[PDB]
Parts: sequence; C-alpha cells; structure tokens
Amino acid sequence: SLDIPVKQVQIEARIVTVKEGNLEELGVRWGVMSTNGSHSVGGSIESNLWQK
Amino acid sequence: QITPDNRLVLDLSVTQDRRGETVKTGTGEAVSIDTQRIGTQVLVNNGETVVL
Repeated sequence: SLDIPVKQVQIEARIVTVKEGNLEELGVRWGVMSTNGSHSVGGSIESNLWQK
Repeated sequence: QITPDNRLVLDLSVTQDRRGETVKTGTGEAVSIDTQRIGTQVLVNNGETVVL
C-alpha cells in the first residue's frame, strides 16, 4: 500500500526592482573691484592691499 | 532507479563552475569561484527530455 508513484511540482520565483532619481543645482560667483583715489572697494582686505 | 511502468527516478546533481578573480584576504590574496548548480530528484519517462 505504500510504494506508489508521486506527483511533481514546478516552482517559479520572480524578483523585480525599479529605481528612479532626479538632481538639480544652481550656483553663482561674482566679484567687484574699484578705486577712486584714496578710496577703494573690493571683496577682502588683501584685495584692497593689492590694488595699491 | 528503474520502475515497472517504463519510468526512471533520478537523484541528480549538475554543476558548471569556473575560476574567478583573485580577491584580497587579510594581508594575503586568494582565488574566488563562479558557480551554477542544481540538485533535485525527478521522475521521467524512459526516452524523453525534461527541463530541470
């Protein structure tokens, strides 16, 4: 009664992955340098000491 | 194993490995292995093919 043919099974796994990304950057760089005669304007102290 | 009604029960191991890159281990190095393996027990008719 025990020894009989058995069944068979088919198993299928499925792994799925999805990715998205976005990036944005804005930047600014500016400078000035002016002199008037005994009067100056700059962006640092070494700047004013150089334009002399 | 051969059964009465023209069928086989197979205990199967099939592999296909290769030699891979040489990774770093401690202060030393060693060789890694790339593998594909399947091991099963199946039941298949006498002279035909099945996909494992």
